[PDB]
Amino acid sequence: MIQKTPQIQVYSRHPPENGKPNILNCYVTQFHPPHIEIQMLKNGKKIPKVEMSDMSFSKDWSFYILAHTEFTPTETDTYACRVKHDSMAEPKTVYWDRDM
Amino acid sequence: GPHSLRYFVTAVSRPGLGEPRFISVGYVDNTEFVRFDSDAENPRYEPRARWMEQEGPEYWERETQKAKGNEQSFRVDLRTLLGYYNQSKGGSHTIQVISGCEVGSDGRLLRGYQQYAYDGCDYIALNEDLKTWTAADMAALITKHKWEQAGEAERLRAYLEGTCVEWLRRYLKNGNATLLRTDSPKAHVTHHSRPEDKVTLRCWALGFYPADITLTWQLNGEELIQDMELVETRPAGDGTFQKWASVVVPLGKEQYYTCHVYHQGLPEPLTLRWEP
Amino acid sequence: QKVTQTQTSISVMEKTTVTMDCVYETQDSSYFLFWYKQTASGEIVFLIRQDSYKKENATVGHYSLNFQKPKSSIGLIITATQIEDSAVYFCAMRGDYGGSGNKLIFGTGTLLSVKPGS
Amino acid sequence: SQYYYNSL
Amino acid sequence: VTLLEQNPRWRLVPRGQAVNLRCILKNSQYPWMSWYQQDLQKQLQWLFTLRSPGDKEVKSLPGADYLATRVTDTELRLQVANMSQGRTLYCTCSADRVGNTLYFGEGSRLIVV
Repeated sequence: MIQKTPQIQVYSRHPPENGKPNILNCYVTQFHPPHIEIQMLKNGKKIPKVEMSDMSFSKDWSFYILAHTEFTPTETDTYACRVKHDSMAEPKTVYWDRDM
Repeated sequence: GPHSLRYFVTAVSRPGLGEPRFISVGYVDNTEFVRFDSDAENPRYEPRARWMEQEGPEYWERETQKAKGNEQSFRVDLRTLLGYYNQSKGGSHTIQVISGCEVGSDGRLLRGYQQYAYDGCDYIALNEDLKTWTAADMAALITKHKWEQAGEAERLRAYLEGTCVEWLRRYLKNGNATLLRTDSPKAHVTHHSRPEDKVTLRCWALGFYPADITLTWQLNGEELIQDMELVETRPAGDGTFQKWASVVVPLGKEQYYTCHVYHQGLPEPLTLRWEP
Repeated sequence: QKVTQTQTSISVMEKTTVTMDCVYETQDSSYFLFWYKQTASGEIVFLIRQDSYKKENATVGHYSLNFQKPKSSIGLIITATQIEDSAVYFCAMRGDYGGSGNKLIFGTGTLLSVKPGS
Repeated sequence: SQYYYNSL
Repeated sequence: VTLLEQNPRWRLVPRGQAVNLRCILKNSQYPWMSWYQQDLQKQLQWLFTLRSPGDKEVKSLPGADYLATRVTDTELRLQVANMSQGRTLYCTCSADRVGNTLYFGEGSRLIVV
């Protein structure tokens, strides 16, 4: 009967090579119900094209899904992952930290 | 060694927005190998792993019609619970199920099981003995008593000990080769600003599989148990995983700290230092 | 899915052992065999069931089954019959998967006639 | 092979 | 002391006249209801299984075109049309989806006159 808030984790597939193309992943887990809206920004943008893995759940009943969108890092390119879910009041968005 | 075949089932309702979404995912040794999503156009029981494509269309049609049938009973159960709990019909809800068996290298049954959950809370489970049930609230008791009165456990058991096992046997033969795949991690360390009399060293391990790995830092042989920053092993979105760990060491003292990586794929636990 | 009962009719004296045959067909690994009775009034009555995954023959009242999984046979055995047992015995198997459950497949039916003593 | 789930 | 209440108990009708049968569940523990046909040769055959209020379905066996609906949690209906030969319809209830515990009602003997 209880709702579980998401755990976001945005990171690159390969190490961020400025200028060179890469895949930006936004891993979301520990949530419930499974109704969730995931979107990836870009200096506040909203990259329309964003592939989303199928959803599954862990033995603790919570769901987890993987979203991504091919991109290219630049010194002044902002990236985030905005996530709306019934557990949180306002969409907790987390920015991509090349170092993490 | 030991193996297991499991099925993770979800049935989630979308009030006055269509029928409930039904999904049944199949796993062998924690590896998804089959799937069925009702929200797919013309739903089919798709093979998730290559080594599964070697099954006849007869199997695929059988399992597809099985799911469709289950999707139906589930559509009913959702409404039944709705009434056990006296919940408005307008709200959405979820039923999840985990069913399967885990067999030992000897081919013998180590543990069979079946658990239900309603909205993320355990509903009813089949006990160790494969004979009795355990209800987790007034509602589950009803299902419990009915299933007692109907021999459900006996039927279910029969499935866990036999059908479920044999099929685990068959799937493994056609795909053990693949299930053995292993990718050793590649590790490098990074130095970070961290303004002050200190600095952060991050030990990265990337492109490894399975997801099982352990990363640890040491100071002149002794191990670090405090202020270690770790991140849940994450999927690289390409079949492999990655994970890191960091510590803020006093500047200059960089060399005195070493990172360690243990992974079943590696021929031996590699050791990192960070090289300027 | 061809459950068949070859006997059109069986007439035997009361207090006698009578065995009504039933051969069946199913691909399912697990399944259920049944035996029902219908009387002149026209009402069906459940008699006994068999569970495919139980190596031993089921038993209820004076009814008994000769379950022989390897020979897909599951006859009914009525012991110490009487003037009330006289009815039409149907043999049924629950089996197909999904659109079944409550979908039993019944046999052609066999009319038992228990002849009294006087 | 999937299990034929019954009713809650 | 009986689970289902089937009506009408019998019916005499001229070939072709449509007939409406009704079945009433008098016990909430057997919500799984179904229709069975028994032809003049005493052969039983399954027709429908409707569990949820709203479920409608049609089928056509030789001799009769049917149409059953699970109107409410306690009322299951059936509509026999274009009947050419006699047949008696049985309403059945069962505890759950699996079945294995289905009880037959008294029937609706339909006779072609």
